[PDB]
Amino acid sequence: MKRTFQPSVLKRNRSHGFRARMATKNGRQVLARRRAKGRARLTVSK
Amino acid sequence: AVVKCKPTSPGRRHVVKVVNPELHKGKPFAPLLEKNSKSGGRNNNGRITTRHIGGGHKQAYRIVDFKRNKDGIPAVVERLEYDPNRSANIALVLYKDGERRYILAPKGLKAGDQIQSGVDAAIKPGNTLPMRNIPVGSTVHNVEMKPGKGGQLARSAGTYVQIVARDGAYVTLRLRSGEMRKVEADCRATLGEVGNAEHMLRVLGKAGAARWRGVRPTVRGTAMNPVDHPHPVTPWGVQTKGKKTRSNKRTDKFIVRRRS
RNA sequence: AGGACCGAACCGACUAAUGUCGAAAAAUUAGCGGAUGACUUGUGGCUGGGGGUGAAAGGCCAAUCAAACCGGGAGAUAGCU
RNA sequence: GCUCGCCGGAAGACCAAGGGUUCCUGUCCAACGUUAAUCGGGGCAGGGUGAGUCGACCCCUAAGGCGAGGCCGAAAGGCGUAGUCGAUGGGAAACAGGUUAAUAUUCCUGUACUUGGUGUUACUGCGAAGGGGGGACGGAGAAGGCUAUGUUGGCCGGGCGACGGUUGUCCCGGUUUAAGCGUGUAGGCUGGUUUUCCAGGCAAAUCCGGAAAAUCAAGGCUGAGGCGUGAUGACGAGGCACUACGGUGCUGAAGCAACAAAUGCCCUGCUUCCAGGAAAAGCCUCUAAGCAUCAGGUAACAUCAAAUCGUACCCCAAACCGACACAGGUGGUCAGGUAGAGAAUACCAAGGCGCUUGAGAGAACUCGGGUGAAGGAACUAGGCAAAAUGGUGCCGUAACUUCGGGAGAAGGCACGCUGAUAUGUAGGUGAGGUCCCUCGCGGAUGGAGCUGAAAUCAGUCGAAGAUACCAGCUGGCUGCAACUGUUUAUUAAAAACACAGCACUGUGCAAACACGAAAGUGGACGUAUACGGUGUGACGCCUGCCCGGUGCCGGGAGGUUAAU
RNA sequence: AUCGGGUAAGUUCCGACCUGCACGAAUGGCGUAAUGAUGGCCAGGCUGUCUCCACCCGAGACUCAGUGAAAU
RNA sequence: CUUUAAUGUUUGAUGUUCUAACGUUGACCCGUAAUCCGGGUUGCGGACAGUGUCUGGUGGGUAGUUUGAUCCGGUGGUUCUGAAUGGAAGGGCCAUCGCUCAACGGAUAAAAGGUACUC
Repeated sequence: MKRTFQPSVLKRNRSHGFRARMATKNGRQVLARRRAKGRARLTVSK
Repeated sequence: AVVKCKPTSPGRRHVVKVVNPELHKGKPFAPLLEKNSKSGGRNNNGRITTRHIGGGHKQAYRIVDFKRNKDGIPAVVERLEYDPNRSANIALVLYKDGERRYILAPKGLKAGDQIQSGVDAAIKPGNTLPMRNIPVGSTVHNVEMKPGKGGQLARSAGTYVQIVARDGAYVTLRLRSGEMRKVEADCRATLGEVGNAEHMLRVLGKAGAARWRGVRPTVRGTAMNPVDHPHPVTPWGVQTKGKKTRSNKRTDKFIVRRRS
């Protein structure tokens, strides 16, 4: 069978990238929470 | 013409085709074409507002002129073409000045026929004339409710309306639905009845015809679970099967008689 | 010409066997139905939770669905173990 | 190193996506490899990815996203115009050989090509977010020309050979050469030249479109392949001299003809079908504003530049997704020889592997198979599973039927090899010579040569000649459903769901209906032959009675009836 | 969804009647060619399904060497 | 004052007509290389439609639940008190009355079923 996760860099970036998140305020709030938690990997990117 | 296919197999046993030998067997007129992206029943919100719509073969929109603003310009019918968007065949019309357009083809129209729009037009089929000039008791198609609107009544194949009464600046039209409507005299209309009146004879044969014509399968209410469907009422709870949904109170002044 | 016929790739799993702390959190062998379409597939998007989609099984919604997951009310309440 | 076995429409070679150095060398077995390991996709060090011609990048755009003003909404925010993004598409260009342990269409050798800037020369009107053409398109199907490719023959170099014969009609290997350039053919499309005029192409126009005429009947566009140059160059079997014995250098003969032939090109071609089959940009052309002693454009020459990013490695797998070095899944391209209708099947070439535990013995029992005395379903919920037929050609094929089907019904006979018909037939292809030629890739005769079924007779060996793999069991009765098809991913594939048809009902178009606090959308750039809902489910007979209760429609006689 | 056929033997199946608990005419009734990985029955062949199992070929099972879990 | 009538007044229900509010998903022009939107002209309806508050009816479509006691008080008498003073309303004191609210120590004034999809 084919598992749920089929990697695709373009789709991953466009669905969870910084620009995609910040296009809306909710993603900006998520980024703010991530920064407050101090995660080194703020988002998914190369 | 109407033909019945031999029962060489199921799916052709009951097929009845409507063949029009004089239709153009070639590419359409590119300048008047326009792309028509299918919607699949979705709206701006992307949800299915109307069901049973989807799939189908790609079809390019034909820019069919209905207002017929070319007044006093005689034109010749070059040929007839099939319009997937309309149930009736279209006609290519070339004017004297050297401009081509698409018009609704009435029953008595063929290649090489002469047409003329505007108030100064004859009574031959295909001409456009206001109901004030048109004699009472005549058959017209592609009628307008407002001057310059373009035409909204009797646009399908073999569809026509009857001019019954002339009350001053208004005219009474009996429609194919048995409805009497009052329309302003300044509006435009086309004489004759739309062509390809044999549209009923087609039966589509099998599921695939409807599937690729742009209709998806319909699921009966009984087969649906109580959560999905109320099961006579509509899926949204409205009592169908003999309940009037006409609530306008704005155009009722133009309503003379309701269907019977 | 054929939602035609037999049958490869492809799609799915109708039967039997093995596999249930297995090679696999539904797998493998031979048979099996379609195989020019109402077929399938690569890519990119749209439809987001009392909602989406559904040729409609209460089916699917990231191995979880008669109401997903994540954080909060919340140390909800439990005459019960 | 030599044997034995497997894949070979792959278990081979390229890639796309996905990984991020796993790629090569040196060095070690601390931990990993389900055992050992000197080995490795393990540990440490070094090296490795060269682009105007590949792709990304960049111009345009579909689905779709954002969205200046604007509409709407308590706020957040939702819709959307102009615009901007968005390849899954359209746009300019390279081929052959050689080389490292790792790069090559990037490096070297040879021959080229494409886009712009600058300068010279000779001419000339240029000039757009604007107009016109093209770009620019569906399904199915047949033929012809070809080609990649393979077979044979001639030619070249070698061999005559350890178990009988093999200088002979014998055996082994090669017999390759691109892009570009010129000729432009098979084929396909279209009638051209000139003049005059027109409220059409949201202004104009020499451009398109339309209307008139005079003239010829040919011209114009597209177009695979082949032919010469590219190329007396590279490559090339084999031999020769040294080997850190892995390997390096020199040399180098022939490099042709016929046949067959593709899913690949002519072919976005041609013939038919209704389901009527993207858009924009580059590209050619016309002018508006503005300038026309300029600027700008055309044609030839010389020169400059074409930047930046990835270029290793795996890519049906040990490297990607499955927690694994996992019997699972993963898109495209090339894909040969014999038999075979076939990309099936049996064995092989090229190329790649023997799948990371084995050595003994051959107990019961388990897993997958082979055989079997006699019966042949007597075992079993149930012919579950097993067993059996299975192909080509010829004869023949019932009941019913919507006349198509049932049907490959059922049921009967020949299939091997050799000679003759025929020192290989029919058929296909087809040289040289001869004759014409509107003179070359032109047309007739001719059959050289090559390829080559099918059928009859006769003979012949075997128990069996569709001798292997591949390869329907058959008929009758009968309920269901018209049929094809889809469904509970991961126990239920069905009588269930769906379906073309049928009937009712609603909707007059700012239509009904649905998403929406509203805007605005789908319906529909459709409109009563149209769309939504309901019920049944082809076709024939049909669909009988009932309006009391609940809905729906219409009514207003008379009573009740809130806000006010 | 009682009588006869099929077997020597038939609560299944087929055909005939209706004593239709509780079929019935578009939540449709009656037949229907063809179709079905659809439910059931019968007949011809076939055979290890069985009378009744017997032997053989490969991997386990057993012994040795190296590594080396589990539920409880 | 009972009974009538021309005249000027408050006016409303209804009918015909008109445009100036209002709609125009009708047409033309501009912002604008613009199917959005706004503005200028005109035609079409027009005090209709539509919207805002209140209100009658329908409304498993949706949402929360179920499967003489009590509160309320009817009347009385009692100046006990009565929220600045004085009254009144509302409470308190004595009597009586309205429910087999009988599930009769009565949990709400107001509540029926299925789950084999279940937890």
